[PDB]
Amino acid sequence: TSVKPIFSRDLNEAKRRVRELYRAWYREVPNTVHLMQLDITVKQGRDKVREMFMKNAHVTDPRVVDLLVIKGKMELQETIKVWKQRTHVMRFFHETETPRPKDFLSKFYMGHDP
Amino acid sequence: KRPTVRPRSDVTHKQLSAFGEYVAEILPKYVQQVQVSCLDELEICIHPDGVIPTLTFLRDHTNAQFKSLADLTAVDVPTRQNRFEIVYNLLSLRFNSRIRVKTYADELTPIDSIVSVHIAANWYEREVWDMFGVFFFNHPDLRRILTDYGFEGHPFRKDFPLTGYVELRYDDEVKRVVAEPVELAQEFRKFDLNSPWEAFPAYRQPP
Amino acid sequence: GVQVSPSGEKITHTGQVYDEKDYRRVRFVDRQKEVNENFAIDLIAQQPVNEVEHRIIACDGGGGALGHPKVYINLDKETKTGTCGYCGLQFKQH
Amino acid sequence: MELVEVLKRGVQQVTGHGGLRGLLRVFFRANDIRIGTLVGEDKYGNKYYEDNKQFFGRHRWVIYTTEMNGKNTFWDVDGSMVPPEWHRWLHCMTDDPPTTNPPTARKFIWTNHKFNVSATPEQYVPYSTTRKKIHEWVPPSTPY
Amino acid sequence: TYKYVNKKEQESEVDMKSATDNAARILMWTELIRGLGMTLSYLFREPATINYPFEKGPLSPRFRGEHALRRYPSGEERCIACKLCEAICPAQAITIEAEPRADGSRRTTRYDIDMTKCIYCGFCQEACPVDAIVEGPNFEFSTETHEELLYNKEKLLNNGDKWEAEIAANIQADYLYR
Amino acid sequence: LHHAVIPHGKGGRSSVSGVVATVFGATGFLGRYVVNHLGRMGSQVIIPYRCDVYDIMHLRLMGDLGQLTFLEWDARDKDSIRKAVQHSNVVINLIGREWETRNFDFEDVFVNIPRAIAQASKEAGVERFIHVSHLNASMKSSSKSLRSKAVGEKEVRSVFPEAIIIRPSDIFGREDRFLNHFANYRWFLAVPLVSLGFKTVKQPVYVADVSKGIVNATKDPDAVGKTFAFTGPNRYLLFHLVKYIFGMTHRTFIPYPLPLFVYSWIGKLFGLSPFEPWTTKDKVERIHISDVMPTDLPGLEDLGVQPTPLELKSIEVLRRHRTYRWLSSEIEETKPAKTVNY
Amino acid sequence: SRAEYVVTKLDDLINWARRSSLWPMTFGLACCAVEMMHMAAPRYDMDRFGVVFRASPRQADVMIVAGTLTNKMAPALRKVYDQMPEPRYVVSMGSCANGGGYYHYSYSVVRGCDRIVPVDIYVPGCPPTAEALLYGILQLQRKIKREQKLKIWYRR
Ligand SMILES: CCCCCCCCCCCCCCCCCC(=O)OC[C@H](COP(=O)(O)OCCN)OC(=O)CCCCCCCCCCCCCCCCC
Ligand SMILES: NC(=O)C1=CN([C@@H]2O[C@H](COP(=O)(O)OP(=O)(O)OC[C@H]3O[C@@H](n4cnc5c(N)ncnc54)[C@H](OP(=O)(O)O)[C@@H]3O)[C@@H](O)[C@H]2O)C=CC1
Ligand code: SF4
Ligand code: SF4
Ligand code: SF4
Ligand SMILES: [Zn+2]
Repeated sequence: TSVKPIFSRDLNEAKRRVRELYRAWYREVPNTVHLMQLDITVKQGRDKVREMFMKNAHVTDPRVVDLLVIKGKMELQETIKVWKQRTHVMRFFHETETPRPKDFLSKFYMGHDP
Repeated sequence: KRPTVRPRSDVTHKQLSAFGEYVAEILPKYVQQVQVSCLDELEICIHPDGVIPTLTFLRDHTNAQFKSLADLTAVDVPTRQNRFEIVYNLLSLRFNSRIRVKTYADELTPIDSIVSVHIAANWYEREVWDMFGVFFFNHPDLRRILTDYGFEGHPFRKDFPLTGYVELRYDDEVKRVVAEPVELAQEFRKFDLNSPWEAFPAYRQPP
Repeated sequence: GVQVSPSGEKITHTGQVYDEKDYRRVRFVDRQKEVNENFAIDLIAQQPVNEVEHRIIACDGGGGALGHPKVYINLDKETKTGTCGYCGLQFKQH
Repeated sequence: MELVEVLKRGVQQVTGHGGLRGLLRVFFRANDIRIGTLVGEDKYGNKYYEDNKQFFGRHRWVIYTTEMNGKNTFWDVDGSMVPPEWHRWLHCMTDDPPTTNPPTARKFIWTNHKFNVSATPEQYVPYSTTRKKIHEWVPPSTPY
Repeated sequence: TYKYVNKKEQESEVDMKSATDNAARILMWTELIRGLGMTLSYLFREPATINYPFEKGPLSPRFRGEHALRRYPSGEERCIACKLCEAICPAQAITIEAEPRADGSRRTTRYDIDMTKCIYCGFCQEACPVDAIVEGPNFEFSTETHEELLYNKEKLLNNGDKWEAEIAANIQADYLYR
Repeated sequence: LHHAVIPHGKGGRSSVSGVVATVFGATGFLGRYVVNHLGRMGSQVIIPYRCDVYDIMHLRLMGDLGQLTFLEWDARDKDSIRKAVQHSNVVINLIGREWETRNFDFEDVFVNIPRAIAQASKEAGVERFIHVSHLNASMKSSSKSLRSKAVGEKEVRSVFPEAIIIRPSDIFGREDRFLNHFANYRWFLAVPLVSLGFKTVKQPVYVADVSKGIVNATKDPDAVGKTFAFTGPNRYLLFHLVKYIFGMTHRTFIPYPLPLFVYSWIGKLFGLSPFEPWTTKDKVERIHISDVMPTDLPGLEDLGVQPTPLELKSIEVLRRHRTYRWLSSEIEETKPAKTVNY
Repeated sequence: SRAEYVVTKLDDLINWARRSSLWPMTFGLACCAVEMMHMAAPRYDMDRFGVVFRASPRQADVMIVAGTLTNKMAPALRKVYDQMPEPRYVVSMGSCANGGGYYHYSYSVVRGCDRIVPVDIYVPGCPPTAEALLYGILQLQRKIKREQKLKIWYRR
């Protein structure tokens, strides 16, 4: 209620930047699969991009979306350059972590947690 | 004469209170709550719209040549809605005195950057962002410094756990250094130590 | 007090010996568990009882600043004997 | 002259370990021929020589045993074999050896020191010194 | 006060003598033969090295290394499970769990020190009001495994039963300073 | 059920599972992945080793404190095996060789050693025993290894029933001897193949799949008298498979036929070696017999693993063999192999 | 005389070589690296024992993890350990690297270098005295002295 903006009048002007960011990531992924010798396909990389976008698709405050664009631009800086490594890039895929069950009964069989 | 306790001055207290009146009456649009501690230290508190004018003033005025930035910090206080109490520690080198400038922030109420005033503040602002999440306008780089590259979180907030949310170890299956969820062989034994007896009645928060 | 159990392991002054079904005996294979032979119960019981003259006395460990904090023991009873808390030295009066 | 005196000192160093057998036994085993005053021997066989004209890192030294507790330490020499009676003197914590200033004897102090054990058996395996905290219900051996 | 390090007073004095001197500083490497002679001087000095396992560096009674739990001359266990050594241990290396000994005495059923968390600071030995745990002299207990450096009550009591002849003497030296 | 083998934790490192396991071929190629998948969820892994301690270092990690216990042993000497299985719930036999030695033959690797281990397991009183035979293991086969492995698969049942016998296909992995073995045929300027690779079918499987399968079978209440066929998907014809190997490893491809007798003699004189041989007669024989259609048996998906295609994990193995000018090449530039069903 | 005896003696010889010429790596992260320097200093000269630093890992036979190992520096440590050519050894120095040390419960610290690289010997301290690290090095020498590699080759 009558708060200040950051880089955004409201949500459409921010979704503009969001789509620009998706654009940069989609153009950047094949270069990172090549530079650092990743052992994946360009398809699943872009799928991970769209997934990590959809993880924040439930939000409406423009300031949150702007800060998320900022964080994504930082990650894109680190990934365009090779400051980070195959380790940090493959850290998104969760290639070792066993899948956390989403069923009641398996949780009941292992653990007291919901 | 009391050897165990610290000796107190008068002239420094009077000097810094007078200079607080000076800054207050000369920069009223931005100033709040000027104060001088028991130990001789001045402390000015500022509306975030006043960061650049106040810092440029204290850097470039003749009676206030605060042209060396010592620190730029932040203090997470979840009680107050504007959590982060951002601080600037400055010295003069012409009058041999220090001053403190303070302003507030939130996760979604950033502050103007200061590199146009002190170039020292580049990495300090990057650190405040890395640690607390306070975005800074018109900053050149503004990326992390201290944390890992693929790091999710702002550690020095009070709402972040000390042991973190992820943990590392090398797996032979993938031949990498994978990040795994935190799982300790020994839980950190938190201790409750605050005695239930008022030691300092001067700071007695009344009801 | 270094009696063994039917499994064959040594037992500590804290009765601790792993059960026959406990898998945590593997760590003592081609190896050994460190267990101390000099027990404190037996060695403080292998001490005399210090007759004294007064009814209240004072026990430091014996070295002053090297013992324990100076406490005082009452010796009015005759059903039993006084006993220090830090050390286990016993006392009596006649 | 001076050269002659230092060569005489060298000859004294060469001919002060028994014979060639002992000279080599010391030289190939410590890489030093330096002679000192025998301060005192150990119950295992260490020697603990001394020579105060040297500077303050070589005026005390050990010549270790060839067998401590069945290990054949002719070559596998290590610093843990110095018992605490001589640790204090060798590391220059005192100017008082245990020949003149021996330590207080106690019924619980180890009589036979042990070298460092980290790879062999006789080493330290950790474990919980506590006991079963929660006790499980032992059901009956009968039906109904 | 202050003073300059690389400030000449001023210039404008030159003669053929000074020019020849500077030109023989140049063209002969004069200021380099000085360093050469320095290193040569060091060649003919007694070196400061020591045959380590035989001759060893000097230490003090205050030196703090391995840990050990002590006893009284009666052989009685000296710790009393007061649990402030773990309260202050700034690395949370010490876990303690206690019970009555069945003699009715306050003693520990547990005393562990993860020696890969201990910063070897001595707060525990200067806080123990009975001088039960100390930080002994030893610094030669490197191991081939992590598990060996996770101590318990038995290893600490063995370190005490081992190094008491040295611990007691170093304490004998070092009290009256604490 | 002892109170210490009760599982606790969120299923990871620094937790407990109750899967105290003796893994006998732990110093190999499948055993390292098995030990990793065990330590990854929290479980004590007794690891008997005969090698030098240099070659147990990579296993020294992959487990929290005290959960990895190594003890030395010898197949000739009993009481070095009872000592290992004395406190265990599970035992996992991965012992095996691709060549005989003066001291140990194939019988004394696949038959007599599992019999001894399973005798010790039954006498100690453990609950399970996971034996690892081969998919082609048959008493009427061509190779000494495969016949010996079928004989061991039978004798293990005869001694220790209530057992689990896993029968994988030829496994591929980072340090295998299947894809690396076919890729090292570049040092010779042409690759020989019996009948040019046709009339031969291969259904390889990945190490992670077999490892997860074993690690679930040691917890599945099923699989007590069940054999398994750890095959993997996408049955392949040998010529096309080697073509895919030599495309992903972008070197070249010069195939040509060769009979089995001269290639057997080649394998023999290559196996004349005191060191680890490059090729052997039994290896050629095992390479040039097809993999059985495994659909008479459960497999992985009856155990809780979705098998991984070769095309997704082969580059991790084969980029080692590439040169510059091709090392920075992706998976999607090799026109994948042609699958068959037959 | 006998093949096994000849093999034992050849093992002794190669172990002596790898034991007497070990070339650690200039890898010092924190305070413990200063005691590593002091072990390179004249009092406890490493070069006396045939122990000289090579800044490259490929010219290095051992690494000394002297300092705190962060989540940000662990990939580099592992890349360097891989780049070292076998036979290769690791020596964890100080409570920060053996375990977590004074930072075990923090968010950017791996709670032991043994989570990332295998460790032959652990040197405890904060910091360890240079005599202590020298004890660790000579313990690594004692360890190499009993490899029996060619013996197991003969007995396979
Ligand atoms: C009869 C009439 C006719 C007679 C004709 C003959 C006339 C006299 C001729 C004299 C000429 C002598 C030649 C000297 C060459 C050196 C020239 C020189 O000026 O030095 C070069 C260099 C200068 O350094 P810089 O401080 O920057 O000064 C330059 C200012 N623009 O300074 C340096 O060189 C420093 C770099 C080199 C350092 C290397 C370390 C060497 C250490 C000394 C080794 C000595 C042992 C030599 C043994 C050799 C025997 C075979
Ligand atoms: N391509 C494959 O790998 C396939 C393998 N299999 C089966 O998988 C199992 C393991 O395969 P893999 O892991 O490749 O085998 P490896 O050769 O990779 O390692 C096997 C283990 O067996 C041990 N070993 C071998 N011979 C002896 C012996 N005589 N005495 C004691 N220990 C011995 C070795 O110990 P050390 O190395 O220390 O001697 C090694 O750790 C085998 O049973 C094999 O039949 C089946 C199909 C495919
Ligand atoms: S010396 Fe310091 S860090 Fe070590 S156990 Fe004692 S109090 Fe803890
Ligand atoms: S060691 Fe000392 S400080 Fe620690 S619990 Fe025992 S008596 Fe208390
Ligand atoms: S263990 Fe101590 S001395 Fe060594 S790096 Fe850590 S804090 Fe520094
Ligand atoms: Zn008392």
